[PDB]
Parts: sequence; C-alpha cells; structure tokens
Amino acid sequence: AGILFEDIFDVKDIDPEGKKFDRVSRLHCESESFKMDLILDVNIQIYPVDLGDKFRLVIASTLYEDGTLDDGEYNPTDDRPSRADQFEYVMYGKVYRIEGDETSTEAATRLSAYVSYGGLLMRLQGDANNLHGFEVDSRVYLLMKKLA
Amino acid sequence: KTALEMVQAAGTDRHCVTFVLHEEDHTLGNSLRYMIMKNPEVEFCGYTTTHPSESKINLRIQTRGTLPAVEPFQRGLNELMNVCQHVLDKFEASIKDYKDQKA
Amino acid sequence: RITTPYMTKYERARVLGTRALQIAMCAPVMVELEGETDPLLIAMKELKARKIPIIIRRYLPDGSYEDWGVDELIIT
Amino acid sequence: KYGINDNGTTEPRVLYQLDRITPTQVEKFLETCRDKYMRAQMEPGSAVGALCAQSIGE
Repeated sequence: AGILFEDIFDVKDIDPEGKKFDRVSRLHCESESFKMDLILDVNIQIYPVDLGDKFRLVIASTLYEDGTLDDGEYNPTDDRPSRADQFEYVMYGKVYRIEGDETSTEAATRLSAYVSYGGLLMRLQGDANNLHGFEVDSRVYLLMKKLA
Repeated sequence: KTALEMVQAAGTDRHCVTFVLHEEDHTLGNSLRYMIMKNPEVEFCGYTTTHPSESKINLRIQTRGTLPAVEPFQRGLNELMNVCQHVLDKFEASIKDYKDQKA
Repeated sequence: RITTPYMTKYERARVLGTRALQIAMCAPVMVELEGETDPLLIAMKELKARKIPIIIRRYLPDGSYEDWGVDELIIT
Repeated sequence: KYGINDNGTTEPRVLYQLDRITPTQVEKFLETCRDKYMRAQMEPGSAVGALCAQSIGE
C-alpha cells in the first residue's frame, strides 16, 4: 500500500459563514472510527455534496497500489488499473504545515495537518497516532467516495 | 522563410520546439492550436504574438514522450485542411439544394 | 585593509566605464568575446570572469590610501 | 507539552515536525544574516546628502 490515512466521514456543516463562492463549498466533517474533524474544500459543481452525506476519504502517497512512487509527470491520457477507479473524486496537493494544538497547556496529543490542493485547503485534526506518516513538503492524493 | 523552428535548448531536444510562423495572426494559430491539442501526444500547445506590430506567431509544442514535435504540427495542418475540404463540399451542396427548392 | 572588502556600486560603474572606453579604443580583450559588438557588453563580460587590468586606489579622508585589485574585491 | 525526548527515540515520529530545526539550517541562517548585514552598509562614495534632501522634499 501507499495509504497514509483512511476513515469514513459524516458531513456536519456545508457553509459556516455563508456561500462565499459558487463552485467551492467549505465542508466541516467529523469521523466515526476516530475522533477526527475535517475541513475540506470541494468543487461542488462537478461533485455535489449535501448536508447529510457520508463519505469515505483515503489519503494516499501513490495512486498505484503496487507501491511504485514513480511520478515524473502525471499523464491523464494513460489508462492502467489504479486506485482512482474505486473512487469518485480525486485531488492532488501538498502537505504544507504541521502544527500543534494550542488549546491545552499540558499533556496534549492533537495535531493539525494542512494540505493545499492548489488553493483548496484541508485541515485534518486528530490524535498524533492517526496522522503518522505526514511530513512537510510531501505530496498526497485525496480520494473520496460517497456512501449510500 | 515563413517557418523557423527554434529548439528549446542547446542540446536541441526534439520534444520541445517553438515554430515561428511569419505573416500569421490568431486566425491560423487558434484553429491550428485546437487541431494539434486534440492529439493525445501533445502535452502543451500555445501560441503567442511577440508584439502587435510584427505579424508573427510563436507556436510552442511540447510532446509527451520522444515525438519530434514536427510530426504533431504537420498532422495538425493536415487535419485542418481536411476539415476545410469537408466544410466547403457540404456548404456548396447545401447552397445548391436550397436554390433548387426555391426554383 | 580597513576599507570594505565588497566593491561599491560606484566602483563597479567607473571600472566598467573606463574598461569599455579602453576596449572601444582598441585595447586587448582578455575574455575571448563571442559575437559581441558593443564595448560595454564586452567590459561586463570581463568583470564576470574577473580579468580586468585595473587597480582601485581608495583614498581615506586624511590623505592615506589603500589599493585594491578589481579581482580581489568581492562583486555582488 | 508533547513529551518529546531529545534523544530522538519517541515512537510517533511526526512530533519532531512541530518546531524542527537542523544544524544545516542553522548554518545557512547565520551566513544569510551576516551576508545581508554586510551588503546593507552605506557604500563609500554615496552622495548621502542629496538622498536626504530629496527624501524630505518629495
């Protein structure tokens, strides 16, 4: 595998401060299996997300499950079996800031990871044991499938 | 001396080449760009006018792999000529048919 | 040796200006110029290779002086 | 706060990202600062009165 993180997320709010943009919506989500809160921008024109939807979000280091990190360039035209065939939405971006929780003065374990998908931001916040394998200046694939 | 091909680097890598087309404007460049961007092999195709005053367009084709870039450019010119030949024949047939119904 | 190691902007402008006038007056060129027809362009190329035959004499206000070679001074 | 041990042994390795600093980065930092200070000095010959005059006049 080349998976960093994987969990099922439930959408809890769609626009906290109003609809600032047409195509983009700021999804605030919470995970069942782990206590992870998620901020995520998605293009809601190509992919529409509703306030009750439940989706599976995998973050992966490589899009080919055989664990070959060979990415000189990404060719859209090329067709081979990959991980994206199982998922509806895919984004490519870079982890750019790992930051500690400020809200406790002692004995804390929550971490924030920030990923930027060309300006569509993600904050993934949770226990340090679940965010393992994130490093600054690393490039990750988000993958996302809605569940019935 | 209408077409001068300038390779990207001293190494003369064939994959990236800029074709400078003399006595040209957006009419040939935009039509050619569409025809040569429908080729799967061409990663990047764009045209730029160096200055409004000089009638020259610089067209840069960057190919996906080892293709020389002359081959994608030539194929695009051939496709544009075929599209023009079909439209002329279809337009002439339709115009003749309309006049006959009017008569 | 008290004076700054770095060459000042004023020093660079004069060294290039004198060198260009010398080159424009048929002085030997030490850079093997390739396709250059302008003396100022030829002079700038010489400075990059640190091969200019000029010594900068820096005069302190009292009247004492220190001579720095163009090559020795750091060019920023 | 996080219970990091300076010997590098602690298991969730992501904790060393929080306030990371390396010897190579310290060396490059001190050289960049020292260089930027030396190049920021008012160079001999500068017509510093004419710059003063125009900076208050404009």
